[PDB]
Amino acid sequence: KPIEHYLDASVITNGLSRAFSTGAWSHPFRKMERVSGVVANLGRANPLQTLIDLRRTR
RNA sequence: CGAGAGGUACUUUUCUUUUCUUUCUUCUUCGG
Repeated sequence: KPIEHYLDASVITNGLSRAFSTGAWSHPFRKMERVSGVVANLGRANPLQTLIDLRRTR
């Protein structure tokens, strides 16, 4: 059996896409209870909103 | 059809005369 059969390559991509879509990021001092409010959508009404959206600290 | 996000939305809402004192150092009252 080759080495490219047991290593699932999609289990990282399907986890990262779900974490980027749902916003539920991993807790720094836990395993379950994923926090919400890490990623956000950009506003495209004026270039000032997307400038202050890249300049936030929560 | 349910969840997650951001947004509109409580604005002053109770301060009282605004004329308040600095021209000061001024007889204690009764009877022996």
